Amino acid sequence: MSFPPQRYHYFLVLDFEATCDKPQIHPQEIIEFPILKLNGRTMEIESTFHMYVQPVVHPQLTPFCTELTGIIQAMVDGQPSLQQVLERVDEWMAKEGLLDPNVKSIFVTCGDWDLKVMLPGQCQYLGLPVADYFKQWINLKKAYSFAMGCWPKNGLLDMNKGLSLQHIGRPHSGIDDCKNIANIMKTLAYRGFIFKQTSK
Ligand SMILES: Nc1ccn([C@@H]2O[C@H](COP(=O)(O)O)[C@@H](O)[C@H]2O)c(=O)n1
Ligand SMILES: [Mg+2]
Repeated sequence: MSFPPQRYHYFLVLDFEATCDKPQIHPQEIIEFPILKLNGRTMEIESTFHMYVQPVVHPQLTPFCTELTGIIQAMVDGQPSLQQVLERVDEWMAKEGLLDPNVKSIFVTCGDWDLKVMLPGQCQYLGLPVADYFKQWINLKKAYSFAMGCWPKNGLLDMNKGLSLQHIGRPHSGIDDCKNIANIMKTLAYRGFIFKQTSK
C-alpha cells in the first residue's frame, strides 16, 4: 500500500541549530528555528516557519559554530531571542490551523535531542513554559528502524544512503536538515510505513 492513510493530518519537521564550540559551549542556545509543515498523507511541504535566533548567554558565534552550521554573526544579530521566536511559532501554528483540537499534528525530529534536551533545557534556563505541542514527537531514527528493520549509524546521512536518496542542501543547516527529514519521510510512506509517536 503506497502512501497509506496516516494517523496525523500534518507532520511538523523540526531541526534546531545551536551555539557550539570544541570543547562544547555551555549552555547551548538555539540559533536556528525551522519548521516544515508536511501534508499528513503525501508528506509534501506545504508551509515553512524559519527564524534565526539571537543567542544571549554567549552572544558571539564561535568559529566552530559558524564553520559547522554556516550561520554567520550577521544572521543572528538583531534577531529576536528564543522567547519571542516561541511566540512567533505560536502565531504561525494558529494561522496554519494547527491549534484546532480536531486537527492532529506531531513534530518529527532526527533524534530525540531537539525536543527532549535542547528546547526544554533552554526554556527551563529562561523560565519559559514549553508549549504542549512540543512535548510529543517522532524520532525519525526510531521510525526508520521499524520501517527498514535496521539502526542507521550516522543520522540523516545514513538514512539517505539506505534509501538511495541524494542529500538535500547543506548538512547542519537547520532548514536543509528539515528537507532531508521530509524527503526520507516521503520515501518511507511510499514504502507503506505508517508513522507513530515515539516519545515517551
Ligand atoms: N559535531 C557537532 C555536531 C553538532 N553539534 C551541535 O549540535 C547541534 C545540532 O546538530 P545538527 O546540526 O547535527 O542538527 C549543532 O547546531 C551544534 O550546536 C556540535 O556542536 N558538534
Ligand atoms: Mg541540524
